[PDB]
Amino acid sequence: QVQLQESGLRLSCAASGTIFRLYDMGWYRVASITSGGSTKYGDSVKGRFTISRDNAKNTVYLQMSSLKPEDTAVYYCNAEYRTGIWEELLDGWGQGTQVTV
Amino acid sequence: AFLPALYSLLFLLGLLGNGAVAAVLLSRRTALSSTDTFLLHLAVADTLLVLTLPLWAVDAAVQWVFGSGLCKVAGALFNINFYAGALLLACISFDRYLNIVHATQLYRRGPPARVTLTCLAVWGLCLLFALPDFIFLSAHHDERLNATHCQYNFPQVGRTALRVLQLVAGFLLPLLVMAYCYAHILARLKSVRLLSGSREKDRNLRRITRLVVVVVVAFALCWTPYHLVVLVDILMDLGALARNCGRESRVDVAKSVTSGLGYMHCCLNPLLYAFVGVKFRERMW
Ligand SMILES: CCCCCCCC/C=C/CCCCCCCC(=O)OC[C@H](COP(=O)(O)OCC[N+](C)(C)C)OC(=O)CCCCCCC/C=C/CCCCCCCC
Ligand SMILES: CCOc1ccc(-n2c([C@@H](C)N(Cc3cccnc3)C(=O)Cc3ccc(OC(F)(F)F)cc3)nc3ncccc3c2=O)cc1
Ligand SMILES: CCCCCCCCCCCCCC(=O)OC[C@@H](O)COP(=O)(O)OCC[N+](C)(C)C
Ligand SMILES: CC(C)CCC[C@@H](C)[C@H]1CC[C@H]2[C@@H]3CC=C4C[C@@H](O)CC[C@]4(C)[C@H]3CC[C@]12C
Repeated sequence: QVQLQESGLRLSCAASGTIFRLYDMGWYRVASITSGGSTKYGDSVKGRFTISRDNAKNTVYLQMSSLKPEDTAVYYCNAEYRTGIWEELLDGWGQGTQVTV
Repeated sequence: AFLPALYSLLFLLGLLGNGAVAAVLLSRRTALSSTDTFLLHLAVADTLLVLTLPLWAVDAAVQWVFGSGLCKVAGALFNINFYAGALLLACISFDRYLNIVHATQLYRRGPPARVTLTCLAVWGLCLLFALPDFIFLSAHHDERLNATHCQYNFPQVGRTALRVLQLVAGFLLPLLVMAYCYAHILARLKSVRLLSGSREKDRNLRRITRLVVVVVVAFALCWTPYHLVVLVDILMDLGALARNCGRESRVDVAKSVTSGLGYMHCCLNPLLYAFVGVKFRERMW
């Protein structure tokens, strides 16, 4: 299979292995960016956060500003990928990250 | 006596394989899919061709003591095999192209009569390309060769026309349809997050397309060299390149070997179907 290693106040999630293509990425506890660049957020988020994707290096980023105590949780990165042109689309999770304030 | 032994071995292997495939396919009748019907018709054509191998095994040792109707039938079957294979493969490729690209299903929501009548149409259109073989191909008896080999009688002027017809139609037209359909399938399949609207149907469609493309590749690889040799013969007859005996004694053995490959494909098909399609053996035994 393939791996998904996260980072530590900027979140960077990377993927490596035998991947034919990456399709979707995002963060969970809320923010998901597709392969074409379209970004989606929750209905309760009025542009507080921002998500950017770097398809060349297969990395997804999450920018967080004006942090609040209610955001103290554990965040996991998710990705969708296909290991071959004739194979099935399947998704994998990451280990997770801990935010300590 | 190597050739009779080889012909008998191929006859046995092809008969067993194609009989097993046809029996397991007809076991679950009235529930086949379009690809299943097309593959069944390919199996029927292959077993119908390989059913003539003992005649050539006898001809390899003793002369052609069979008459003339058998000769006409054998030649017609040899031509019909590679006509029907190409045309049915083109039909299945067009079906796959439509399903992948336009998200339209002709043989699924429509009656099974829709694919039954196109199979009948391709069978008739293949018979109407081998009618000239029925008109010709009598059993001869030449001097310096005390034998009754099978050959052609019609004038050399008509040989070029028939060869051009066979080559042009049954090689170029299916090849163009193949190239267009498969280029579009690859373009619309290498960049799409999810075909159809779910995931199980997506992977099923990918698997079926893989099986179809491997079958098409096997058929093309087995049958292309004979058409190249016929093309070389056509060009050397017109005058593009010389008719030197050193260029004829070579195309003779080339024709022999390429026809042998075309015969071997008829027994190569079912084991390829079983090995790649592991699920086929699961429902077989
Ligand atoms: C440019 C297109 C615009 C319209 C073109 C109009 C016609 C142009 C004339 C074509 C000449 C150029 C040929 C290349 C064109 C690109 C399309 C292509 O390249 O396609 C064509 C191939 C070959 O045509 P044909 O063999 O049907 O000849 C038919 C002969 N007759 C009838 C005896 C069977 O058709 C195939 O199916 C190839 C499929 C395999 C290649 C992709 C494989 C992708 C997956 C990789 C691994 C797959 C593993 C399983 C496959 C087994 C190992 C390969
Ligand atoms: C495995 C079976 O292989 C065959 C079977 C039949 C023929 N076949 C032949 C035989 C006699 N034919 C000549 C020929 C004519 C037109 C097209 N192809 C071949 C051969 O070269 C036989 C042969 C096969 C393999 C050989 O290997 C080698 F290694 F020994 F070289 C040698 C000879 N005649 C025909 N006539 C009229 C109509 C149909 C045929 C018809 O089909 C050719 C192949
Ligand atoms: C309902 C009446 C359909 C009768 C059959 C129509 C023609 C079928 C034979 C055409 C063969 C032409 C050679 C070739 O390579 O064809 C490649 C494609 O055109 C094959 O088309 P098909 O999928 O058989 O066409 C489907 C016909 N429909 C659309 C009327 C259902
Ligand atoms: C020169 C001659 C021998 C060429 C072949 C002619 C005969 C044998 C062919 C032509 C039409 C063919 C039929 C066309 C369609 C079908 C329906 C299919 O579900 C089973 C096979 C079956 C029933 C075929 C059997 C073989 C057949 C009858």
